Amino acid sequence: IPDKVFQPKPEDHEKYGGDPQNPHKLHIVTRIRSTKRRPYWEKDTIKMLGLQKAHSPQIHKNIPSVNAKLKVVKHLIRIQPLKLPQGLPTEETMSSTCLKSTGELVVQWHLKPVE
Amino acid sequence: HFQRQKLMAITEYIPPKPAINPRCLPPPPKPPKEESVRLLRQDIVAVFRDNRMIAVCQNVALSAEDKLLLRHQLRKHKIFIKVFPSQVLKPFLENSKYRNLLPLFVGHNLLLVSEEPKVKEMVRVLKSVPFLPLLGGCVDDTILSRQGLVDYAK
Amino acid sequence: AGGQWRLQQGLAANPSGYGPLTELPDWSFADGRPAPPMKGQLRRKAQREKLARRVVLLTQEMDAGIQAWKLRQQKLQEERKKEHD
Amino acid sequence: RTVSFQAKESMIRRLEVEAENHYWLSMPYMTAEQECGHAAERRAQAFEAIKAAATSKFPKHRYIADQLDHLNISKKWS
RNA sequence: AUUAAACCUUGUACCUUUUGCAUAAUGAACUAACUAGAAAACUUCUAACUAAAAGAAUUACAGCUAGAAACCCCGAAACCAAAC
RNA sequence: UGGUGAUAGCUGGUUACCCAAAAAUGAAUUUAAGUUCAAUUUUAAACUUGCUAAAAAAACAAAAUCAAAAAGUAAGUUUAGAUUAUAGCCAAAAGAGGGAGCUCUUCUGGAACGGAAAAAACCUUUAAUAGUGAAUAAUUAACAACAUUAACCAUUGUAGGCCUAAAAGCAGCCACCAAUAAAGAAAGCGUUCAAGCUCAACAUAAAAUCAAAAUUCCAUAAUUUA
RNA sequence: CUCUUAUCUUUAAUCAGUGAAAUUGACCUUUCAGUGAAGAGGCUGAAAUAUAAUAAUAAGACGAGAAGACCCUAUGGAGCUUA
Ligand code: FES
Repeated sequence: IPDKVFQPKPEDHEKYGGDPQNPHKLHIVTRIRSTKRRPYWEKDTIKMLGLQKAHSPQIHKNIPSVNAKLKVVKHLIRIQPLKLPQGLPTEETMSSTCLKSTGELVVQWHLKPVE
Repeated sequence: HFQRQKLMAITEYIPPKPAINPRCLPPPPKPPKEESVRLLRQDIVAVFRDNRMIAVCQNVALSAEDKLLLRHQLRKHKIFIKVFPSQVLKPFLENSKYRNLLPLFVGHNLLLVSEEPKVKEMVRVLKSVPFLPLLGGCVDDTILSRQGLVDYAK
Repeated sequence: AGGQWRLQQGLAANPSGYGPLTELPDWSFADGRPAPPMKGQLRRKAQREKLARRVVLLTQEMDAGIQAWKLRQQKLQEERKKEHD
Repeated sequence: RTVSFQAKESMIRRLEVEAENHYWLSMPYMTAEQECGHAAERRAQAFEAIKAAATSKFPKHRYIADQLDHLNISKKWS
């Protein structure tokens, strides 16, 4: 596959809402398919990545080695950029953290409807 | 496989829909007209200018060679059967001395072109066959009927 | 059904995900004494807290790598500017 | 076998999702140089624990209490 | 399951054998009894004693003594001896 | 009758439960229903990197082999003892015999309780627990063709030269001009030969890139409320 | 035989007495088409269908069967005889 596939365009950035500068640090990956009937190399990568259970949240760094590994298993995973509206959680708030489906990890859970 | 068949359908190109079909389009500009036919203009222009009165009689399926003989027969009468295809006859009025004789030159009919006021010679031609519809002669390039021709052929 | 709409509103596609219905206690004493925390809720809290610690560690490690990267480029810079005699 | 309309849409969705994966994999936050050695310390520590655990096998001890406790089987009412 | 025995719904007898398959093929009227894994030379393990061990014959520069731990059933065509 | 429970690599049968690991390469064999050797697996011991990945450089010709550092990750090497397994099936790729299809060699995958009609081999599916909960995956159905060609007429030279009896546009054979408004020295017809049927001639019409075999039919139906 | 018919006996059917054999996984034991290995009472899809009985016929399922029949082979065995 040509490298142009992984070279983004200005329109692509708008569609996916990703800024070319300050790229997202952490990837959110969940397995949505089975590795049965797949070649051994595909099976090995999934086990190494820890995505044994489907729909299992995993925190991984957006680094070339992880990026290379994720590309191999791209079709079996969903990639979402992590967002920290309130910043990194503190030690005291480590028990109050909650990750939303939108990709935002709130450090304080107030048990109030967003509405 | 079923999945492979799905790919084939996906390759089908998606064409956009035009706003209006060509037949139902608003009247668009069309290519300019061109006079191809141009040669025939000179031939009719010269003969009509030369001959003031043009007796007219719808040809009764006459053969081409007969016209050659009739041309010589009129040469005895000092007249000529100079006729040309009628598709280029209609644009004659468009580019000629007159522009208003189009209704008179409706249909394809024999044109008897005479420049001299030899009435007896012209009528003798009429005496050959009267049954074909003889519209009349435009004496002095003026609209005349068959009876009008007689009233003004004098 | 309705998972797509729930995602559109920002809620979990499956109502059994993150929500007051699942997270909140399901009962309390008639006397008013609060009920003990649910074992599943406590179990779920532990995993969420553990994942948060991993996020902090990964970010801290990435921060160190970013700084240590620049630090390695500062050693090259000072190495270039050298003289003797 | 003519393709059902539902199947075509499902395949399109998978391709579209994979396209998003491509974009988010198109912006590596850390360059190649930064990655080198960033996790070296952690990996070294982890292997040391692995070696210690792996080489900890040995036969288990035997205690007098086990033999002596068997005599309690004869306990009865006074 | 059910208010309800039957209706509605679900479900291609068993062993053996074939390919990890039988809509193949073998065997079975049923009841009761009877009907097929057996050996310690060495090793591991459990202990006694220790440059010694073993109640004679053995082994030994940690060995030696004791204990425990193991390997089916039925069925030929035949072959030979001695009588009838 | 006894030897005799003869022998039988052959046929058949061979009686409780639970947990863990777990079959299908190379070499030789009267060998391919078995056995030995390598390789695996396995137990014990010694102590440390291993697997995936891996830039550039070569090697070849002008994504694997090799393997810096990483990274993702937890096994690996050596020593000692020891066997069992060593026969698939089908699908799908790459070749070679070949020309259908087959016959092989090599790589890849599989063993639903879901789906494709029933469906070992295809698709969705990480194990298995109770509950009259919930979100989803695959999922036998699908929605005739045309963008030069439609009306009218057909005269004269020369029946032009050619073996043709004769062949005149029209048996052969020719080159290939004129008049005319328009006539092809002829386009298909007709042809004892020609007369003769039209097509092109001129006048006058009107147009403008492929689709959706023999028992007995076999769900029933169904074009528009977002 | 054309061209079959009639009568009598045996069998047959009824009453009463006595009373086997091969066989047998269980069967609440249907038809059409499909599927499959030539192949379906038991699968797939249609159809038919009060319960229980009673009396008749042997064409086909290229019916089911045996170590039946014939010919030939073996750088197969084994046995026997030798000049
Ligand atoms: S709608 Fe038919 S030509 Fe315009």
